[PDB]
Amino acid sequence: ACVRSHCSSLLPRIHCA
Amino acid sequence: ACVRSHCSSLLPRIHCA
Amino acid sequence: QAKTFLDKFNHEAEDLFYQSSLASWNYNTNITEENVQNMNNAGDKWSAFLKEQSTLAQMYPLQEIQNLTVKLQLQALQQNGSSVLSEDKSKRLNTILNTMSTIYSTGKVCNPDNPQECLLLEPGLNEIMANSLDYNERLWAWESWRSEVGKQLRPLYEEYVVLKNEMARANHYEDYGDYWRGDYEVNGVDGYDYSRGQLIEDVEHTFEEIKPLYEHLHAYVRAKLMNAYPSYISPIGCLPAHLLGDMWGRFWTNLYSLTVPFGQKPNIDVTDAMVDQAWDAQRIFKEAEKFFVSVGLPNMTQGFWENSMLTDPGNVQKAVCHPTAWDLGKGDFRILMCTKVTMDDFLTAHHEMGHIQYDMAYAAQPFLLRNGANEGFHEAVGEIMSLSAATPKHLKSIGLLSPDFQEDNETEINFLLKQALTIVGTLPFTYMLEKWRWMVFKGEIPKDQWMKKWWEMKREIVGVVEPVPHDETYCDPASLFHVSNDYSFIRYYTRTLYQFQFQEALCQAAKHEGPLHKCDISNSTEAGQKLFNMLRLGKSEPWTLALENVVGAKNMNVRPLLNYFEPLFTWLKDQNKNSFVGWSTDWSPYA
Amino acid sequence: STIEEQAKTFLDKFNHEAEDLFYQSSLASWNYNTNITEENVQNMNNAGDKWSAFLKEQSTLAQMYPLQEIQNLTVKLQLQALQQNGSSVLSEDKSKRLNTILNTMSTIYSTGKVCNPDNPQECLLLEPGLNEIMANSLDYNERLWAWESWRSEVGKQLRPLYEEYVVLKNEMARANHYEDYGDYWRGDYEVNGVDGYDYSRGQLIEDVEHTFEEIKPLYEHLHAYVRAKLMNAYPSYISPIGCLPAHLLGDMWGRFWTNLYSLTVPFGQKPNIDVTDAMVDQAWDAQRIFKEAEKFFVSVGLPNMTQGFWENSMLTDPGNVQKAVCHPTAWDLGKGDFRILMCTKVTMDDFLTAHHEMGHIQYDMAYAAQPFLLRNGANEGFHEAVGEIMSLSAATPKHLKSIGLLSPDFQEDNETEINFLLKQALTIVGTLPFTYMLEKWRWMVFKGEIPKDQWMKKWWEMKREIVGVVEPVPHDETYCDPASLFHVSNDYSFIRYYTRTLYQFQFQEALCQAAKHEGPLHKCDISNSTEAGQKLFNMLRLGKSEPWTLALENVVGAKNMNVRPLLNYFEPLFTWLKDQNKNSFVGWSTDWSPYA
Ligand SMILES: *CCC(=O)N1CN(C(=O)CC*)CN(C(=O)CC*)C1
Ligand SMILES: *CCC(=O)N1CN(C(=O)CC*)CN(C(=O)CC*)C1
Repeated sequence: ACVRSHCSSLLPRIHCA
Repeated sequence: ACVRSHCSSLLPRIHCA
Repeated sequence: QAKTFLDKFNHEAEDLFYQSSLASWNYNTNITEENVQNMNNAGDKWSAFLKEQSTLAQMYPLQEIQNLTVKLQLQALQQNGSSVLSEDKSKRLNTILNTMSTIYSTGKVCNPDNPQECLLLEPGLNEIMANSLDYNERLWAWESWRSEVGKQLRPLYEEYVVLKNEMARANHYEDYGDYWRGDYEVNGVDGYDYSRGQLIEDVEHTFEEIKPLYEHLHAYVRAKLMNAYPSYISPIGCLPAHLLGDMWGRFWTNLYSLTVPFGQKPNIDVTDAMVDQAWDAQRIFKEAEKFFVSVGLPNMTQGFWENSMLTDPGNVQKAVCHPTAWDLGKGDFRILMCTKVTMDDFLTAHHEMGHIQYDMAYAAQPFLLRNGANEGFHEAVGEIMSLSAATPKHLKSIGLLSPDFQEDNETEINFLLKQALTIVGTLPFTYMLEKWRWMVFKGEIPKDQWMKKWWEMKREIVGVVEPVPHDETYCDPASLFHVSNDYSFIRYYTRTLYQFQFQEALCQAAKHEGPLHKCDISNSTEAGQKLFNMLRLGKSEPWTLALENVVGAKNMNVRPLLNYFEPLFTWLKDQNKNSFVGWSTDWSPYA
Repeated sequence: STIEEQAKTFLDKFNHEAEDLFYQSSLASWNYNTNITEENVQNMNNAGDKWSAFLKEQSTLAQMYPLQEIQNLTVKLQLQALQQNGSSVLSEDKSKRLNTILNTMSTIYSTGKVCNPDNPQECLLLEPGLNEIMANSLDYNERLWAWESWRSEVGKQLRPLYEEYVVLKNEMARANHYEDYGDYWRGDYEVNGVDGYDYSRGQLIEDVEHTFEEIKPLYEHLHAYVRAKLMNAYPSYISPIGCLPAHLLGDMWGRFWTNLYSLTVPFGQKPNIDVTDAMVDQAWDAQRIFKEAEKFFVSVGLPNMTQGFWENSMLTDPGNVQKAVCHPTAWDLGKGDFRILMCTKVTMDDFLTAHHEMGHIQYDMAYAAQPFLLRNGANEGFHEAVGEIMSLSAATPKHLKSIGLLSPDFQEDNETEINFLLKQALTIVGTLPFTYMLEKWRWMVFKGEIPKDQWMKKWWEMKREIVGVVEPVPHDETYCDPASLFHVSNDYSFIRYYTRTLYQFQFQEALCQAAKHEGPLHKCDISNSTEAGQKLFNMLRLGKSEPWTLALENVVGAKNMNVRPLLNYFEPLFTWLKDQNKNSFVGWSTDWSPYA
């Protein structure tokens, strides 16, 4: 559900996007 | 492979329908 | 919103679908290049209307669709019509497809003993592989068929796999095998769902239970074939593949003469009676229709008796002589069967008439939902009928059998042993083939060992040993029609196990008492309404719910089949008590 | 008009507003991650929402154009991305549930606190409280308290949610005609319809496994030694023939044995190779370390960083005023905008991190040459492997000596060499069997091989059999030991770490062969090698435009992941370890436990 990654980390799903 | 069958057999693929 | 959309489709599809069905029937009844012209002309029309509708439905989201039956409808159209393949590749496949079908139909082998005299599978080669009792005669036929037609298909098959997979994977399916298995998949019905993996399990688990039963029939048949082919058969080794009463050992039915338990006992031959009462096709089909009416089922429509072809129409018009029930629509239904006065055709007629009954029952269902719950349901619905009619009781109730006979048991072993040579024998064959194809699709088998593996699996699962070493130049798998015509084959495993499950249920509803192998549902409103209940559904509900509606079970089961053959089992076991059972995979006739 | 053209008209209209929104979202996201404010969150959300919407409407509109009617290879790929990555496969309500499940499952891993029994009011969180003990503590009981407190006070709040998650995830994957969510995930490694470079989702499982069977010898012999030493730290707790208790491994999960070096160092007598002292004595700083990284990359022919990079990046903790998220993160904001977030510190470990983070920025810039949609890595394991190949060379004695952090009269002895390799393995060879088993479990769970009545039982059967790591206390189905990791609780794949590892050693094996390296690969510095920089740059620019199998062949001369490189890297360790354990027991009882 995401084509381009807006950075190289795997952020907490909570509060992000 | 195809919605509805018009018959109950499996006929050779050459001269099929 | 999409509802109305369906209405439009349904209304137009009918008129369009009918023309296509009629064109195919007409061509099958009368092989005229013009019939093909209209057939192909119409064929192209439906292929368009459908593809046209596909995108139109794809223009709707099933997610938003809260109504269920409509979603199931919509599912089909969108899950079809897409080319999902390079126009260059699409053509490459349709070609390979049609090429392999032709090579199978046109394939011809020439006896190096009469380099003039050449025979096609139908009926020259098949006649030798159904009736001959010479090793050398039977061998040349089996080998030449594969040493010529198969080796030629090999590289067509290789590319078949490649293009077939690419299309499957382009649809998110692991491979072509996983796509075919999707026939059985269910999602969205709590407590009725099923996985494309469950099948590969449910089929291997159940087969474990059949291995024993089979082991002895194989041991008994071998026991017997030894008398016929002493210098060519070992008591401990597999069965040479060319001596099994087919081109492929799909069935051993044509070995009953050499494997009859009690010889001088009353050979069931109601065919002679039928002659000695000057029977005809009208009698065979009419007799059946009464049985269906006897269980509470509708009478054949008039169009059936006036539009059906139940006899070969002479040299004045050629036809595709393959028993086949047709669902054309607008209420039109027909049976093409070059009928003859034989018990076989007698029973086949009921089988085909059952398909008609199923078609007529689900006819009320929405056009899209007018199909068997799964690929094996229809085949089973016909088999159960030929099963009830084969009962000594019905033969008397029909009076092709004189009420002088003693049901006896030597007779029940004679009746079961034959029923097995056609029902159980096919399962070690059905299973190992659909496996070997499934593996090749998943890609678990390298090209370099496609045949070595094929025969390792035959030798291991079916106790059958190719009588001549076969290099990787051959494509023996494709020497069988279904393989080389791109048709799934686990229908002939699911139906064989579904059939017994339905009968047992129907017989209990018919309050039948005693062995199931003697159950004739003839005259049973309850055992008919229950079956109808299932047929009427078509594919409106998951095959799981339907099977339960009938047999109270949500998944396939072998118990019913094992019960039907249990009496034979015991007899077999006893009969093989001195005999060694199983087979040494590392023996072959070239040893 | 032609479809292939109507498509162009659409993509061209799409890529125009895409570049604009992606930035607007990637920017507000940065503003938050650096200055956590209610407005920065609202702005972050309002943005990510507008984008997620645009992508959805564009994903739908995209399907209108079929691919078989497009010959142009490039607009095809682009379209496939928008069409294939078109979510909303699940019902509005089901979708709304899985989202709430994911949000709650993440809220509780981050908000999770274990209360020290000593203080029913005082309680510790994973960061910083619990991770500190599980990284430094040497008290079996104190390490076990936290280990259990984590799975028995939070893991149990997840078990129920993870079960519902596995259901909705499988519904969505199967709706896309996928076998399961695990197969959908292997989806990333799939290449369909490119004669010569094709990859099935099942080949990944066959490849993760066959490669692992070749790792067995090494990890077995590492395991042996680590168990032998841990004995001397816990002689009342450790079977000479058993698994390692899952609390005594220098991690909360035992993912890396990096913190067990203090007890595993082969020769503690030999001098340390850490140069944080030099960095301090030379008054280094964030700016200095990052500038030193740019030099390595320029040493190989890569571009210097942008002006906005040294102007908009945050390489130092903002302080008390601005509250920030200190996680080494490399951003691409779109429109030639690239920044790095790192609360850097003057340490050899934070210096090497920068080289890895900077390799990401090089990649992000390398494929700006590709259209927005192909502006991604070949696979989820490629971006990581890149950043790691740098730190692999940046932490070599050759490189340090020539940066002036190691005395130019330093001595590279067998003894110092082994201290290095060993510490490398604890972080590399160790996380491998841990990563393989974790995904292998999730796949089996999503496939359906593991019933909920034996989820935890299988988790520990596998941990024992594969990982030679036993649990200290027995656990029923009330626990969710796996879900006790951010990745699993936050819905993230994990094999990326198995794959990236195998690729990086293959990359170095080649980039070194390019720099005409002489001897053992572990002492290889690609610095000052344009040839190697070019070969890597060739692949770096491709991005998500070609089969990852091709990207690999372009830099390796071969099309599939391969372990033989990794084995050559640690070969000196392997050989010494075999000798070490000549008088120790190798392998393990699956059955033995602490509670036997
Ligand atoms: C397109 C989505 C994306 O870039 N990622 C998802 N994600 C989230 O945290 C979404 C809530 C993890 N990612 C990142 O950490 C990027 C900085 C990747
Ligand atoms: C819609 C296709 C269909 O009815 N069947 C599959 N099939 C073919 O595709 C024939 C070319 C075999 N079937 C028939 O021959 C019709 C009885 C069934």
